[PDB]
This record gives sequence, C-alpha cells and structure tokens, in this order.
Amino acid sequence: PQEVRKANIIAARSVADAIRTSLGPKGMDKMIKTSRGEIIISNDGHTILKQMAILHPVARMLVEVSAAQDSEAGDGTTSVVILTGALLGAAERLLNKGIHPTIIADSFQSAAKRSVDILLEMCHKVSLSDREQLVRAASTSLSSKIVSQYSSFLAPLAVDSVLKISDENSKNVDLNDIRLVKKVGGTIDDTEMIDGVVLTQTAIKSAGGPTRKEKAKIGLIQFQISPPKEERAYLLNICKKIKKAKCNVLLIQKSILRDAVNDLALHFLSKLNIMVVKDIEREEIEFLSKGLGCKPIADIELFTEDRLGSADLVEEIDSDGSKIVRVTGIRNNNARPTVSVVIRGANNMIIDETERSLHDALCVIRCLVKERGLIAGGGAPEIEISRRLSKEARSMEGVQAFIWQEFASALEVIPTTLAENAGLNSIKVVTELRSKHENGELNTYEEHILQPVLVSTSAITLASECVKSILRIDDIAFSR
Amino acid sequence: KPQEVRKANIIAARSVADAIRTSLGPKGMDKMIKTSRGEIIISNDGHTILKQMAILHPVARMLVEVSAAQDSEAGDGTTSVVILTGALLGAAERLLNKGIHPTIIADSFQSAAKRSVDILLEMCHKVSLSDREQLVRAASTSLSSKIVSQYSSFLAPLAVDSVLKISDENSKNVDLNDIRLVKKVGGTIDDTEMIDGVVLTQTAIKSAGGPTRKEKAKKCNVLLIQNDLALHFLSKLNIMVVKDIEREEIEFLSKGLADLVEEIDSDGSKIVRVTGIRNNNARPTVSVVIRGANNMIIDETERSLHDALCVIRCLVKERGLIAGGGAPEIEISRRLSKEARSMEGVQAFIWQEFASALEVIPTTLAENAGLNSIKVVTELRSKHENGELNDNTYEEHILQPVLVSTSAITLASECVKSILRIDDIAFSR
Amino acid sequence: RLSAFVGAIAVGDLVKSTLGPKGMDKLLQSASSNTCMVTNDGATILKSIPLDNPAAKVLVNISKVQDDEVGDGTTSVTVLSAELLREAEKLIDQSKIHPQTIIEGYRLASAAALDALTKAAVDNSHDKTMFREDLIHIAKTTLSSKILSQDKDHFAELATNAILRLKGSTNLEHIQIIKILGGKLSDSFLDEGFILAKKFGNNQPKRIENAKILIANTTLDTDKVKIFGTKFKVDSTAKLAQLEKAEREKMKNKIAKISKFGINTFINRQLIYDYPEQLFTDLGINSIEHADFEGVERLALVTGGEVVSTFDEPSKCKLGECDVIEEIMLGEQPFLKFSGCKAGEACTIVLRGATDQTLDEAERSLHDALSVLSQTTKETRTVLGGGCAEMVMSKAVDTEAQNIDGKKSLAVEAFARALRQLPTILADNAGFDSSELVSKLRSSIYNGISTSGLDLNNGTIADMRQLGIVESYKLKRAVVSSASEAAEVLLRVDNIIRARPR
Amino acid sequence: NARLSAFVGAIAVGDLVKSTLGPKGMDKLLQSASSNTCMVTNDGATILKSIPLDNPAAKVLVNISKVQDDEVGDGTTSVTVLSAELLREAEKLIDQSKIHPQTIIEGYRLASAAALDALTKAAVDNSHDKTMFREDLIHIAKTTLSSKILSQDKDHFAELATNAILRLKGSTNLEHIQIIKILGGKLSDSFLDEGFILAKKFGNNQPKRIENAKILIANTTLDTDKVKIFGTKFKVDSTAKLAQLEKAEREKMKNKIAKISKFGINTFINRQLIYDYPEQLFTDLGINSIEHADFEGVERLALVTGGEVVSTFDEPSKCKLGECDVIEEIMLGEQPFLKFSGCKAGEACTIVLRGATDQTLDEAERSLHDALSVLSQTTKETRTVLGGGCAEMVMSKAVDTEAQNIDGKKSLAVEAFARALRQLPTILADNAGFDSSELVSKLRSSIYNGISTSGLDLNNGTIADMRQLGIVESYKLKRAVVSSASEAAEVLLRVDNIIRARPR
Repeated sequence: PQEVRKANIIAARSVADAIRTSLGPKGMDKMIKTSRGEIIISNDGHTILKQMAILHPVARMLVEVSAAQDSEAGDGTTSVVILTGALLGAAERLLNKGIHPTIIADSFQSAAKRSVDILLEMCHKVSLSDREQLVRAASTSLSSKIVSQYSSFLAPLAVDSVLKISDENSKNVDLNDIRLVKKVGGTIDDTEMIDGVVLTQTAIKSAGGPTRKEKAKIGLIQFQISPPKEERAYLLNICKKIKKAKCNVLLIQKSILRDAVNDLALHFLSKLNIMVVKDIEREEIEFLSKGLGCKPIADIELFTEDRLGSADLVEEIDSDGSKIVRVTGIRNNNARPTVSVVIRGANNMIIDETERSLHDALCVIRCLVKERGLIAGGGAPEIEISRRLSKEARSMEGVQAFIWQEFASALEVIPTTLAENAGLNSIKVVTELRSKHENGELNTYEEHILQPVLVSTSAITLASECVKSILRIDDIAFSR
Repeated sequence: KPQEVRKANIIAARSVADAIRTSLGPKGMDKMIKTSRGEIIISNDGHTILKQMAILHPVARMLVEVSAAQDSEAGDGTTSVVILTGALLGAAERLLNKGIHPTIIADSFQSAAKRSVDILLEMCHKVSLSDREQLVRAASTSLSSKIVSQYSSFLAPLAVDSVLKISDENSKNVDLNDIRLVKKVGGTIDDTEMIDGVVLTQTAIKSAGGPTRKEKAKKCNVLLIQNDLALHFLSKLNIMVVKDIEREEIEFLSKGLADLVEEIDSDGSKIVRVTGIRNNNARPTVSVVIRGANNMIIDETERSLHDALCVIRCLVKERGLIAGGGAPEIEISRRLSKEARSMEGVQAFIWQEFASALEVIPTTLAENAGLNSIKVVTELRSKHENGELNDNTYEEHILQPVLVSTSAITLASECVKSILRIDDIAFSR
Repeated sequence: RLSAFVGAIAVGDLVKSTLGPKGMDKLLQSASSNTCMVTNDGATILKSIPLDNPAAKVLVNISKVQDDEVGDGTTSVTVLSAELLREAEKLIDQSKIHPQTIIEGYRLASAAALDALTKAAVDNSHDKTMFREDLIHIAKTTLSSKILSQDKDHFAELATNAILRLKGSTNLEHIQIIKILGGKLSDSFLDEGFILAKKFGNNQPKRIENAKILIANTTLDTDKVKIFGTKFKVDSTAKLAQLEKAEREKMKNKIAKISKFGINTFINRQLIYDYPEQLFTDLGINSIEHADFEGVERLALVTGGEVVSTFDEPSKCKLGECDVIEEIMLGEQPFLKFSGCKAGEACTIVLRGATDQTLDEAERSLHDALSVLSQTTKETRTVLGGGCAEMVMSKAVDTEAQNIDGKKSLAVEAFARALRQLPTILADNAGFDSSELVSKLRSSIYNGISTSGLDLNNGTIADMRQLGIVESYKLKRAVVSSASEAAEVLLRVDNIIRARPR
Repeated sequence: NARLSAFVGAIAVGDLVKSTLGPKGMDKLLQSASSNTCMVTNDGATILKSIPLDNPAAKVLVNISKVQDDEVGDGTTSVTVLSAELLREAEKLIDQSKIHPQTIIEGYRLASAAALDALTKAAVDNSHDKTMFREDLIHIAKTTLSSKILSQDKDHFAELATNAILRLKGSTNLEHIQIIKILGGKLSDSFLDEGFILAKKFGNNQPKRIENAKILIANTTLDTDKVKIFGTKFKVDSTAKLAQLEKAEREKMKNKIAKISKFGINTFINRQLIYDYPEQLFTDLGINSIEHADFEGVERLALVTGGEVVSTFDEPSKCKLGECDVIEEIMLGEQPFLKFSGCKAGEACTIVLRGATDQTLDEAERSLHDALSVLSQTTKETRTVLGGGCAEMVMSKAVDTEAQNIDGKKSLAVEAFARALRQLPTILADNAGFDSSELVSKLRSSIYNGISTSGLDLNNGTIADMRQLGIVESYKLKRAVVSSASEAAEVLLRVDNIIRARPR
C-alpha cells in the first residue's frame, strides 16, 4: 500500500512547493491558462488551486483547507499549503524506517494541541476594551493595498462594527451578515454605517414614485406585479391586500421570467406613498431574512402583518451616480444589530479592491474575538515553537520521540521561504534569528507589523488534520 | 509440474512401441532406417532396429537394454517385449488422471508378474531333456523361417546333441557364448564335424618345417601367439607353432580350455581339431563348424542356428513348453479378470487393466497377418473356454518355449518400473 | 477456484484496513472525479464499486442479511470470511480435503466457540433488584393502543415471569399461546402445564403417574386415505375383508417395538383404530392426538425428546418423561395440565377472551411486548474485547483439534488461525506490532488468565476488566453465524456461473 | 535475489534428491552432453555432486554434505532432505517478517535441545546381556596390544580397560579418564583409581585432609604483580614508594577475596601464586588454596564435578559449583600426589602407569587412547531407537512443549521448527504412494498425549504399532542428521547477500 501513498505525497509535494514560491508579496506569481483562453495572474493560493483543475484526488483537499483557512482565520492560505507539504516531505523518510502512519497521524494531532499552549504563553494578552491596538491592527494591514491616507479613516469604522456584534461568549460570528455594497461614484471619505440594513440596488426612477417614506414596514415578498398572463381591476386587489397590513415597502425578488412592477400600479401606489425596491438578488434573500427578522412570502395569502419588520425612516440619499437607499431603526429585539458598509468611488477598480481589503481587515479583528492576543509574523512564531521542542523531544520515548525532532524541522520551512522571497540568503537570516533568541523573544514591533494568533493556530490545526487524512487512503479504485 | 515431465517421456515411449508393433511376426511391416554414415539397412528384427536407431531420448533407451537382455537370456521375443512394455504405459495414462501414485502401479506389477508365471505353469506341459524326439522337432520348426528347408533336417540333431552333453542336471543358466559357430568358405551344409573338444578360428603354418600334427600335446608341444628363424629353431625340437591368433578368441579360449592334435582339411579349410581335453575345472566346450559355398549361406545359417540354441536354452533352464501365437495370453486375461474381485482398494483395479494389456500381443499377430483385428480376438476367448491349449498350432508345429513368455513379462515389469520412477531429468556433467 | 478464493480477498481488502476506529479509509472515484467522497463505511464501498467478478456478487447478499439484524459489524463479516478463504488455498494443494468436510469442521468449531464465549460473558444485570423491577414498567409502556391497557399490573406481570423463568433461549418457540372463548381477560394466569385444547381416550383414567413420553409420527389406522380409483377383484365378499384383517396382524410388529421401550404415553398426529388402541389398554398406553407441529417440537424440548418419526434400532432412542399428567375441565372444555417435567423450562400464557376479536389482538400485542423483554437479554450484555474474545475462541478450537479424524484435522486447525487474524488486523491499523501482541496473548491465556486482552493505548497486555473495554455479545454471534453461512456456499463452489444483468 | 537463490534455488536442488529418500522413493536420470555416458542411481550425494550448479548458494550445500560422509557416512540423503524442509519453513518466517534470521537461528538452538532430550528417554539399546559383551571386549583389547610394549601382560592391562568403560555410565570422551605416569616403576604394578589425581601438593601448613570441599575456578595473580616494569616512567621521592604502589593494587583484591567467603566454599583454586598476606587470611576464613591447576585438568575437573569455569566474577552468590567429600594428600614415587574423592554423581577413572623411562610412557598413553576409542565406539553403535515415524513425531510434540513459554517474536521461529519435523512422514508417504494428509493427521492425534506406540506402516498403508513389527532405527543416525541439518541451516541464514560465482 506504500506505492499509493508515496505517489500521492510526491504529487502533493510538487504542488506545495509550487505554491511555496508565491508566499509573501514579493513571491513568485503562478500563471494558469484556461482552456477557454482566460489567463489570471495573482499570488493568492486559494485562487490558483481553484482554477488549476487538479485531477489528483488527494491534492484537491488543499482547496477545502484553503477555504476553511480564509473562512476561519482569514489569512495564511499560502502558508497552510507550505506547512502541509512540509509534513509530507518529512514523512518520506518515516516510511523507510518502518513507521506505521497511525503513529505519524496521532503525533501530529498531539503536537498541534501542545503547540497552541506554547504560543499562548509567549503571546501578549490584550483586551477588546482598548481601542489603541484595535485601530493599529487594521491600519497596518492595509499597507498592502492602494489606499494609504484613507486607510486611517476606515480603521475606526471597522473596529466599532465588530465590537458591537462580538459580545463576549459569542465566539465565532457569521460573516454573511456583513454586506459590502460597492457602487460607482462618490469617494472613500464619505461613509455611512447604517446598522439597520443596506440593499444592493437603487429605487424606482420612474414618475410618481415617492422614493422616500417614514415609518414603514419592510418584508420579503416573492410575488410580482404583472398583468394577467380589466388590468387595473386585477392590480387593485393586489394593492388592497397590502394596505390591510399597512406595508409601505415592497421588495420583489429579481427574476428574468416576468417584469417587476407595472406602470399602471405606480399610479395606485403613489397615492398611498408605498415605496417599492426591485431587482433584489437571490443572495440577498437569505441576508434580508436575518437582520430584518422577516420571512419570505411566496403568495398573497401567506402575506401577514406579523412577518413585517419596522423602519423608522426610508429615504434615497442624493449622490453622484449612486442614489443609495438607507434604512435605520429596524427595532428588532430577536435580530442582532449587524453592520453593512457602503463602498463608493469614482473608478470601478477602486470599489473592487476596496471590498477585498475590508475582508481581511474584519477577519484579523474577528480573530481577537475567539482568542485574544497577537503574535508578530516574519518567522517568529514558527521558530519559537522549534526552540521549546528541542529539549522536549528528549523527554519522549519510543517511535514518537523521533517525530518531535522532525516536526520542529518542518516548521523552519515557513521562515526560510520568507527570507528567500526577499532576496536575502535563506540559511544566513535564519541563523541570525536563533542567535539573538537567547536574549530577545518576539523582536518587528517598531516596523508596525502585526499578525493575529488565530492565523498561526489554524495553520497548524488544519495542516495536522490534512496530512492525517492523506495517509488514511491506501488505495484508489474506480467507483461509478 | 513434476508429473507432466514424465508424461512427455511416456508419450515418446509409446511412439517407439507403436513403430516396432508393425514389425511383429514374419508378416510384419519392415522399417527403413537411413544411417548418418550413408548405410541403408532394413529388416523386421526389433533388436537390429533399436540398435541402429540411435535414440537420443533418455527413457526410450531402456527398451534397447531390455531387448539386449531379451536376446541374451531367452533369445526370442525382442519385438514382443517392446509391445508389452508400451501396453503398460498406455494403461498407466488413465491411472495418473485418477490420482494414483506410480509406486502402487510399479509394486502391483511385481505381484502381477509372479502370478502370471504360476498360472502359465499350470497349463504348461512339463517336459524333460531325456527325450530326444521332442528336441529335434523343436529346433526344426525354428529353421522354417529361412531359405534352407530340406537341408535343415540334418541340422536338427547337431544342435540337440551339443546341448545334451553340457546340460547335465540343475545347470540353471547355460551360456551359449561358449558355443561358437565357425564360418568357413567351401563345403556344404550336410558336411559338419562336431569336434567336441574345441575348434579354433585359424589355420596352421604353411611354411617348411612345421609338423602341423602332434600326439599328446599341451615340455610345450603346441603354443599360441597373439620370425621365420623361430619356426626353424622349434622345428628341430618337434614343437608345433600356431600364430596369428585373433584377439577376440583370447577370452574365448581361456574358458573352455590334448590326447591327439591333427589338421584335417575337408576342402580348403586347413583346420586343426582337438579332442579329449579331460579337464576337471573346465567343462566340455563344443564349437559348431558350418561349411558353405556362397557367403549368403553361412551367414543366414549362423542366425538361424543361433536362435535354435536359444530355444533349447530356454528348455534347459525352465522345463515345459507352450503353444505360441498368443494362445496362453487369452486365458491369463480371463483368469485375472475374475480373480480381480478377490483384492481390495486401488490395487484391485490394476488387475483389471493388467489383463487388458496382455491382449495386445495376440491382437497384433492377427493384425499383421491380414486377418480382422477385433474379429479374431473374439474367436480366441470363445474357443479357449471349452478347450485347453488346443488352439490348432500343435498340428502346425508352432511351439514357443515357456521361458520366453516368462522373461517377456518379467523384463516388462522392470522396464515399466524404471520408467515411472523417473520424475525429472537435468543436465549432469 | 482462484476467483472464488483469491478474487474474494481483493473484495475483502477494501474493508480489511477500515475495521476499527483507528482503521484506514478508502477512496471512491468516478469518471468525473469531482463526485468522490472519503468514508470508512464498508457497505457503501462494496455497493458503489461495480464488480465485474461474478463470484464477488455472493458477498453482496451476505451484507444485506447482516444489516437486517443490526447495523453494526457488517465490515467484520467480510473480513472474517476473507480469512477463511485465504487459508483455503493451503486446504487444496498440500491438504486435498473435501470442502464439505471442512465446512462440517467449522460447525463443530463454532459450537465450541459459542459455548466458550457464554461462560466468559458478563452483563450489567448485576443488582437485579433494580433491573427486575424496571422490566414490568417497560411492558406497561408497550400497552398503548392495545386492549391490554385496561389493567397494567396484572397483564404485564404475566409477561415479566414469562422471560426470566425461561433460563434459556428467549425465542417465542418456548412460549405456548392458547386462544379460547367464553371468559374474561382478567382471569388469565400463567401455567407451565402445557395446556392444549383436545383430549385423549374415553374409558382411560385422567391421571397418570410416572409417565414416559415418546414422540413419533405414523399412520396406524387406514392408510391410503383416498380410496377413489381402486379396483377390488375378489371371488367373494368375505375374501375382500381378508386384506384388511391381514394388515391388523402386521400392526403387532410396530406395537412390539413400542412395548419394548416401556412407555405408558404415546404421541400420534393421526388417528388409531380400536384394535391397536385396545391392545394399548392391556399394556397401559395412552395416545395423544392432534399435536400439530409446534406441539411436536415443543414437547421434545420440555421433556428432552426427539422429533424423529422412525426407529433405526431397538432400545436406542431419546426418551422423555413427566411425573404426573392431570386432566381438568374449564370453560366447558377438557384441559391437559402436565406436572413434574424433568428439566422442563417453558411457559404457557392462556388468553381467555370474550370473542374472536380480542384473542387476535392480544396474541399479536403479546409477541411485541415479549420481544422488548427478550431483547434485553441480547442487549447490554457484552464480552471482554481487545483481542480477548478472539483468542479465547482459539482455545476452544484447539480442544476439538485434539481428538479428530484425519480429514477434519487440518480443517479445524485452519479455523483457529483465522480467529487470531482479527486482533492481528486491528493491531496493524493501531500502528503497533501485531505479531508481537498476538503471540504473547496466546501464551498467557493458554495457562490461566482468561480475562487478559490487548491494550491499544499502551501497546501491551492488560486486564480488560480494569480498563473497561467490552464488546457486545450479540455482535459476536451475528458475525460467526453470518461467516459460517457465507463460507458454506463459497467453499462448495467448483465452478462460477455469471449472473444475468438486470 | 540473495535469499531467493538460497531458498528457491536450494529447494529446486533439494527437491531433486527429496523424492529419492527411502527404498520406495523415486529415481532420477543424470544426462550428459553426449547422453551416451549417462547412468541411473538412487544415491543422493552422487546426483548433487555430478550436476553442475551455477548457483553460488547451492555450492555450499555440497561442501556441507561432505561432512556427514567423512564423519559417519550413513544417512547423507536424509540430511539434505531435512535441511531443505528447514528452508521451506524459514522462507515463510522471513517474508512475513523481514527481520535478520539470526534471531530465528537462536530459536532453533532452543528447539534442538528439547528434541535430543525426548529421544533419550525413549531410547533402547542392545547392551542387554552384558556378560556376552564383556567377554568380547577383553578379547578385542588384547588384539590392539600387538606390536606395542604393553603386550608383556595382556590380562592385567585388558582388565583395567574393561572396568574403565562399562563403569562409566555416561560420556565416553577421554576427558573422563585421567592419565598419571611416573618413573622408576613396573608396568605390572599399575592400578585403577576412580579419583582425580594431581601432583605438586599445595601449601605448607595446610591440612592434608579436607571434609566437604568445594571447587571454584578463577584466574588471578595475587603474588608479584606488574611483571614488566621496564619502560614506564617512575617519578618517586623515595625507593620505598615503588613497593607501596604494588600493595595498593593488591589491596583492592580484598573485595574479590571477601566474595570467596560469601560463596560458602572452603577451597579456592588459582593458576598463579598467592602472596603470604592474602594466603594467611585464607586460614582464618577457612579457605584452601590449590595451585598448579594448569588448563586441561581444570576442564576435566569441572565436568566430573558438575561445575563451570570462568576467569572473572560477574556477581556474588551466582555460579555453578561442584563438590567433593574427602581430599587425601599422600606421597608415592618420591613425588607428592593429590587425591580427590567423594564427588557428587562423579563418574571417572584414573589409570596410573609406571614406566622405566620417558620413551615407554609416551608409547603407553598413545596406544591406550587408540585401544579405548575402538571399544567405546560400540557404545554408540548397534544402539537403536523405535522408528517408523514415531521418533520423528516425538521430536515434533517435544517442540510444542517449548511453545508454551516463549518470547513474542521467538514463537513463530520455534513453532516452524516443529512443522519441518512433520514433513518427514509427508515425504515418505508421497514417495511410498500413500496419502500424506490422511496418515500424518491421524499420527499426530494419537501421539499427542500419552500411551502411543503407533508408527508408520507402509505394508498395510495405515498406522500400526512398530514395536510388534520390529521396525527400529539407529540412535546415532538420529543425532547425526539433526546436528548436521541444524548446522547446515545456520550457514545459509547467516549469509545475507550472496554474490554470483564466476561461471566456468
């Protein structure tokens, strides 16, 4: 059964070593040419592995590991692939010594749990009540993006948004409740929190639409205003049943089947001042059902007053090429006060990269919610673990005693790659870090380079179970 | 596959037996063999075929050693022993498919051969060497297969009177190599001299001074040599000299070997005869002298009288005689078929196959004679039930000695045994 | 033979390394390769992979039978059956033993293996005071929607004593149910006297002391019950009755064999003519009629009898007996209550209803109520695991391997090697040396110390009672019974016939 | 391919002579290039040596089989057949392990010891009616005395050799016979003694009688250490400091001397001398010091007394010691002699020959060893054991006894040795034309526990009692084949890699 595992390890090592060159902003970018003729260029490890179309069954597991890496920690998608390949490369000599993979698999899970307690003792304990370290964490993380001076203004906006939804024991917080709506026009300096809710589209631009209403109810309705498929009589009963529940806000799901609102129905809704917002995406159907606490309503009989929300003021903000509608004061005790930030800018390339920049900014802050504290990057946490495992490996006994020595050697691959991608000598820089380790420990602090602890913790945890599941498959057969 | 290697040798051995099977009997089919040296010889004798065949197969060469011992012991049946050997090999083919180990197959042949001899002696009529009327007609029938017929009447008492002097009683094996057939140019068949003392192969000195005759010779009167001045020196001493003694006769004369020594020449022979050796250790060795004009006379006569001495040799070692032509082989197959129920186990089934293997000899005799194969064999089992040894070959003067039928079964049991006991062969040098 | 033996090993190799919590996993890949999945389930891998081997389809139906009983242990059935087929290669070349004789050797080894696990089996039934009290409360919950819900205390009490008092197999074959009319359900009681409806005899007494029961099935009265089609050729009317009178004289041969056994009680399914019955009066032999089928088998279980209807030799047979046979009458019908049955273990619940509708609903509801109580005997009862039970079964096989004939000597010995293969495979997936643990385990249990087992955490031999690692006993019998039936068909296969595709 | 050539290559060659075992075995033809020089024979040693073998592993088996022919010369084919079956079981142990066979080799030594003990209890002999054997032994001994100076008196010398053999009741090796020779005496004055006699009596004031003496073997120098002091740099302020260093080295020996008294022994034996101070302490502790033990006499003493020899002390109160009841010190021939008697289970004898010169002493001792070797050869000769597969199965069940207490990895090594012992009746049944699976199965079940006289009967094709049919085999052949096959298997297993030999 070794011929099946060794073939999968060598195939996975070549993929991990290829992504290893992409670590860091100075790393080597990989090119992928699709069969359709599209060519993409970027250093993202999750994007490369997704568009590579790997036919190797075990190598496809790195996509799921990189997906959970960005979903949980939000950073280290490239580093987790390097650590996965480092354990597979060191496992080549383990099979030659006659070691069964069960001991190899059980030792990685036992070493991953002990490695967390080592990092927590060396980490600096911080609290979320202090806004000094919270602003500096998101501000320095944006130095890799086009925004520079405007990054300091968006730092406190992301801090106050997470602290409200973090609470204490909530631990993991769903990121789907945070919706970034990008629109052409405006600028970065103009921002609105709008904690109630934010839609993805504008309002009716036709004649007769009020576009603004105060003290209205918002609810999800899957119905559509269309002629029979005499016309004003059929549309009269539609608006009459809506008036019974006093619903002044109609949200129609976007569908290419039929139209949204007939022009004859706009004159009827103008007298009652009922605002209608069409072109609601299918992804926003689940989003509006959470923050607003409403329920999707398929038919007209299912429409009730108890399923309708509440809105203090619904108005259309005047802006160049934007016209964004905001809702404030949802007044829902069961639903939590999430945050939806509107992104504005003149160029289309601005609001695009700005949305991706805010994703990593919210994840790093969210890492402090689950586990407080941060550890500076640059190979410091990877080498610090190997320092404690040197004397600890002598206290073990049996086959596992040799695994602790090889586990610390595989951790040195991450700081070695960081020195290679920067042009500096690989071994020379690593020896300078271990030389001063007798005096300094964490010292990178003066350069304003900070990294959360969850990234270094999840990178070891995900890579431990990954390599564990690789050695579990000793045979590959055709099943259909 | 240890057994499949042996099965390949069995199939090759049955192909040799089928080739000799067509040559059985005087009406059999001859075989043309072209030697590598260019010599072209043909004959129906199975001993000469296997000798010049130059068989390269290791197991198939065992038939040559059996045929050599068949002519050395019994003297007859060298062709029939090959057929009987191939019959047991063909019956053993179905035995290997049933999971039977050849040891039981080989061990059962020992009990089957000893039982066949005791059954054959019950129907055989015991004869004694004191009756000279039976030995004359016995050797005369063996001379009917040769061109000489009317002149064979005087050759019958020649071979009978020579054996009876050296037969004595309880002689067991009687070596016929001590009886030498002297072939000389000139004379006729009716002219023969026994000269019971001894007969040499050489003439005497034709030079001057040679006495050529001496009375009371062994003080050396007569000497043998394996110069002209040496003959004149011994001529004054009255010492007879005989030179140019063949190297082949050196071992012959050391075994059989004078009151009177003289040289009697019928026509052109110039041969010296010796009589009255009277030695205590040495017996009375007789050498037969054969005279003839053409070369084809003394040649064909040599092989005819040699087979006649073998038939008499069989009667001396084992008394009794049976009728030839496959007559006793039919009754033996009938008795062993009924007695097969007295046994138990795997060995009981071997007795049934052993009886069917003995019927190939009488079947081949009916095939080579032009008669219907299966029709004549059915008539053998029918007539032999009521009568005993009555089918009529006795009126046709066909007599086969019992020792030939006994040695043919005995040598076949050892030949087939040495075959199946070989489970593999490899290069050894 | 290669496809049925070596070809079946490759099928079992997929579930071989997946046995146990530390076992390996397998991959199921399709043409598109994006639909694949990773799981340790043995039943999913075998059914998903198309099998072109026509001999591999036999093991497919074996896993379906095991899944019906319990959803656990399906993987261990194929693995255990693969070890028996792996050793079957040596059973041909260097052995040359008939395959059915090898199967008969497994039946003798499985009989001693089940008896060895019974003595070493433990249970949580300790402190039965709390266990036996909760048995009546469970039966009351099953009375919902059933007419028996009227009285919970009296009706559930009869079901409680119908289980623990058996002291043996809990199957319904040991419980007799009688449906009668003209009464109330509250008057029902538990009686072991084996009550049945029919009576026997006319002028014979209703009490029999020291009775000898023998079970046989024959027709002694007017055989060939269908007379239509016969042709009677006789010279006179009186000569026609000679054939019937000649049959009566031949009846003495069958009666003499019965009289030599010294039995006062006879069992007959059919009727008996007056003449052979009158001869039983002088000998004091009473015949019971209308025994059906269960009545024939259940009588041999309580009295220790045999179900054979023929006599293969005089004065040799399996005879039963009972102390007292009492015949009473209740509900205007005579009843038969036996007393003093030797080693009798059984119970008979007599359900007396007021109509036919209450009898069918009570019998079907009682079977479901007793099934839950009987399930507690096979549930929660476990045995010592971790190589213990697998090695203990090898000791019982070696006992039968001592005295054996020449044909089954290598067959029984080969079964002991397959029993040690279960802890060998489990030790492989654990990451330790299997040859060292299995070898040291056999030498320890050989002389004393039958409770020892293999510890997967420490990789050594430790006491299973202190560690608390046990495995269910019902799972042990389910795998052995499934492996004995699956290997019985495969070893008998001398040729393979490909199944027709549906 | 290294072990494959020593296994598959050896089995292919081993199976050639395997079917030829026994009179009912198979046969094989040996064919040459010209094919006219061939021959047929049943000899196993001839087939192996005649067939050219290019396998370098098979050439070793030929040299091993030559030892059996030179030492004894009987059962040469049975050694190769048994050695081939050991490779069949060893091949299954390796491929399923892939561990060095030397550990498995150690398991064969423990299993072979139990097999030799099982054959001894069931062994019989023809030594019954020794009255007829003793009369022939004295007549053969007088024949050897011809041409030897011992021929002066045949009756006195042959009588001493008669009581020196039958009274042994044990090993016939010459190490149980002590040869003492002195000058100025007559050959007719020779006597027989059962004691172990030394010369050059030990000690001065030591007593001449010792009761319940113990024997310990050790090698140390307690007197005049530092043999060669030349070449070592000596820096001392005074000359007396040089002798103080030797006293400090001998002072540490007190711990080893204290362990002598802890052994419970009253006598100590040393090859070298002993200084007066450690010798004086032997009197208060009741320790006796024997000198001039040499080497030969040390080995002969430990065997008759059941002791062992060691030059070091591994640990106190652990050793194998002998004993002797009475030690008498006498003087004969103007030389001091020693006498050891009263040994536990002591079996030995001493022949004291008195010659008139040194030439007559060397000729008398050499002629005695050649005369006793011929007479002692009949001890292992004509002695047989019950055959017919019985003794072969007795060795099989004896190995199963060792399979009870065994290590984890050494169980399969010992158990596989019992499987090879059961291959002998399997081969004999196949060569004889019988069913090996049916006979061996019923043969082991009966012999398993107790009261089994059954054996292999080839006449009836079933299992019958061999004691009634009178089927026996020599005991010397049993030990010769097992000892040769055990050493033959060690040579092939101890070779991990086999280089291809140069083809000729």
